Amino acid sequence: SLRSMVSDSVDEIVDGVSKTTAEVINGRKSIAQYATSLIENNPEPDNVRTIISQPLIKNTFLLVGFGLEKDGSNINNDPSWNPGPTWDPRVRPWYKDAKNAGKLVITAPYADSASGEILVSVATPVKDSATGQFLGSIFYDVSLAELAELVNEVKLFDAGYVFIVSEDGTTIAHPKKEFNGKPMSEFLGESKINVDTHQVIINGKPYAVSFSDVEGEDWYVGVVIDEEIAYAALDELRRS
Amino acid sequence: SLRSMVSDSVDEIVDGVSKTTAEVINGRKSIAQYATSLIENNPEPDNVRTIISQPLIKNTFLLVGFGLEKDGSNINNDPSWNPGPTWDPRVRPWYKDAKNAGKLVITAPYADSASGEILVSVATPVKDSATGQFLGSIFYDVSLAELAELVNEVKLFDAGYVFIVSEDGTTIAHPKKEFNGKPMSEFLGESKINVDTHQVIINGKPYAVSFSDVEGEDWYVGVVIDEEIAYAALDELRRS
Ligand SMILES: [Mg+2]
Ligand SMILES: [Mg+2]
Repeated sequence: SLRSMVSDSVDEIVDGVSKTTAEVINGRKSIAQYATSLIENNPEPDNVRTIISQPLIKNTFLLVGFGLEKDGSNINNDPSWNPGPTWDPRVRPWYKDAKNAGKLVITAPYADSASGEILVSVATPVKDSATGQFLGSIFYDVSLAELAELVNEVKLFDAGYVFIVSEDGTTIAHPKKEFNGKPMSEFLGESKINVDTHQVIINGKPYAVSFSDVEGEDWYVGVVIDEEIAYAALDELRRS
Repeated sequence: SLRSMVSDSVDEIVDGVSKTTAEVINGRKSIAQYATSLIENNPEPDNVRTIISQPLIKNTFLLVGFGLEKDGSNINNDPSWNPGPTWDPRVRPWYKDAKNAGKLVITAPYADSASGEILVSVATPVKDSATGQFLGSIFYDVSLAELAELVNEVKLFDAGYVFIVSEDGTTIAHPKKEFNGKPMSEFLGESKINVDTHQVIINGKPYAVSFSDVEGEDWYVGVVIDEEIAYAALDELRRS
């Protein structure tokens, strides 16, 4: 039926998007781990700068920086980036999340020190190759705007969008940047994830909403699809 | 209509797959360029090995090797790889293509020196940082079998298959590897690319063929579709 067709298509769209999203995030983590491994091999300042200032790194991340435990100094790849004169990398979420985990992690969303923009960072600790002593942490900042734009390149009957959330409904990435880091209830009017496709009313209008898990993080992708438009589009695909 | 649906589907297969193929290939080129730039920064052999032997590089490409202009020595990332005593990288197509171009290129298909398998390589020149002098070339081998599998992940409901050709009709990747590096006429019976959906007769039977360009290489994604199968499957979808 039309309803079963709409429901099955919505299931398929969000399942597909969760696969693409996992690949995007894994690609970012793989680049970050590669750069980190090269830094661990030789963490001399000149080498660090070479590694993090190449086009691949500049294009993949908003900003990359290596903060040192010994003195709270840092080397980063943006001479203009200014978090203020008292900034200490050692007290930042990316630094402590990497130190505490002892391995690559992605932070929860947080506010950038310089811009106030909500982002997440891939974060990695750096160990002495001989002794295993913790030397500091590296962050690789991920634009949530670019992430939302990327995940929304899928065909969604020309009226609908894809978003990403944590297990607890915190918005990781939404086409409207204002929602990043905010509870998904601000745009959905539901606060708990219901994975299975279901109806959500926004401003008197019905939408189909569905979620799918993202492999490698506790995240989920969600879709919000105009029900009127989807039904009409598929009815045209059926009757005529 | 059913007719419009089938014709639109053929167009959408090649358009969508040419976009995803561009993304994948561009990602792999960007990794090759990054490794190349780090090698140019410090081409000492142990540093080169460190750069090319990390899992990111080993998982992205079949094999990576840097051939030197001075003596035809090489540094590669497979200790199980031995090219024989007289193998000279300076006479190989990846080497000459990179030297001629003076920039990152992807080779036409050629036979691997060790395995004989038809493949392509991402290939880059390496310059001396101080003098600008050509030091040699690096290859990053790409599996055509893997590429064929990748472009065929798209839903085709057993109606056909997807393939890749270059501008001159040379097969880059076909599900049946025997066609790789051979003229596409061996499986299509036509040699000239017509991008617009058109009918071809293969063994007395008509098929729909269409192409879409890949941004970044002189490549096209092609599809062959049995409309007898497509029409039946899309009619089933229409009434589901
Ligand atoms: Mg999933
Ligand atoms: Mg092209």
